[PDB]
Amino acid sequence: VPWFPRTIQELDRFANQILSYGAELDADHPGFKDPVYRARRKQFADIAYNYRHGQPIPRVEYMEEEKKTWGTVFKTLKSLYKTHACYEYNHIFPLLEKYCGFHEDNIPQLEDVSQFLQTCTGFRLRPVAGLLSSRDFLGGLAFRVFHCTQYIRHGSKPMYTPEPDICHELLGHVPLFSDRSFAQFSQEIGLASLGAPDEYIEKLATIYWFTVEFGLCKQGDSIKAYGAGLLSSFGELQYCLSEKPKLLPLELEKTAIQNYTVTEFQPLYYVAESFNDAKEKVRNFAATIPRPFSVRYDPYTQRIEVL
Ligand SMILES: C[C@H](O)[C@H](O)C1=Nc2c(nc(N)[nH]c2=O)NC1
Ligand SMILES: [Fe+3]
Repeated sequence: VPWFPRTIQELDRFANQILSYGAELDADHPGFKDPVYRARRKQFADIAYNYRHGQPIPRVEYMEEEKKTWGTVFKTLKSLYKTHACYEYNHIFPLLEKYCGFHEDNIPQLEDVSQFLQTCTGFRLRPVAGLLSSRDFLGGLAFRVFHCTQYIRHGSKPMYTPEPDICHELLGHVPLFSDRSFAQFSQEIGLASLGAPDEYIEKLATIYWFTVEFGLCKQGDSIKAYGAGLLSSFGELQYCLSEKPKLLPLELEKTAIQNYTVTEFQPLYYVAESFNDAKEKVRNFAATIPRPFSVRYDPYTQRIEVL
């Protein structure tokens, strides 16, 4: 059985296991030829590297150029939310603007966003350097911990990022983690991953892809976006609710093995009935994963109980 954290503090073992040679080092990355950007990214990476569970997340003074990039992303995406985003998203967005500084001229600090999430559903953020393995990333969800990037995409291409960046974390993920039902759903994915065989970790990562990242959900007689990948992509958010893509009901035995690529708009999306239902489906799917035990998270002591 693969090792897995049993206490929320044990998530600290993660920072010592990310891909050390990240996307920003690639020749085609938007900021590759910019040495200031490179040092700026290493600076955020260092903050994540020295972070330890329990500490407040360091505040960072963003530069005028970074604030501009965020402003561009914020304003163009905001125009789509009232009509394309699920109810849960629009319900919390005003509070985020009011209490977390979500505005075109201000990049929210992760500590404030984390405290806000903790008050809503007990979810918290932890700054992360680069890409964690799926096992470690999903594992954190079992503790209602979301590993979040703090850096921003290069200013030369505000509408493009080959990786998650702070605009994607805050405008895409954070609002759904504010909802109790979604929080419980995400956590169920994380619980399923604890000690699971690598082959199932990949199946759960695919389920995660088709829900948390690119999920569509029923809302009364309508359909809305809730996946963070869609909610932070201006082009795909509009495309996903048009007649072009194919839509199928969320069905984990099929979803878990569906192939996808991360470079074009998704040709197929899965539609959840609701977060409680997706949660139930994950729970059932998790029972099929060969694990010599069951797991339960105890929020009172922040430890995972193994049986
Ligand atoms: C999205 C994919 O299916 C999978 O769950 C992962 N997501 C992420 C990851 N690592 C980071 N840093 N951020 C993510 O959003 N590793 C694996
Ligand atoms: Fe994401």
